[PDB]
Amino acid sequence: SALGKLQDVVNQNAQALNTLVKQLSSNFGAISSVLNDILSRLDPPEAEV
Amino acid sequence: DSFVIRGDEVRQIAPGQTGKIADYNYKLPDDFTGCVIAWNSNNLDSKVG
Repeated sequence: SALGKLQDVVNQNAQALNTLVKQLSSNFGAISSVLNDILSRLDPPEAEV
Repeated sequence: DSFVIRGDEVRQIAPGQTGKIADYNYKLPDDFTGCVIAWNSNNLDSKVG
């Protein structure tokens, strides 16, 4: 643990990236987090929204 | 653009619609800009036979 500082930095960055990646699983209010399902399921006028 | 359809198919005259008329007879673009006007013509287009 002596080099904690350096390790800490790494950890922080990793967390950011991890968080970023997990944000791909969020619908953000849409009907599905999967783009292809939205494209295939709804009509273009509402799939666009 | 003038034509005649049946009432149930009036819904199909709109951007991003599917069905008989939209697929095979008259298709509007998804980004259509303009107006659609429809009125009953039973007295004019119907015949006893």
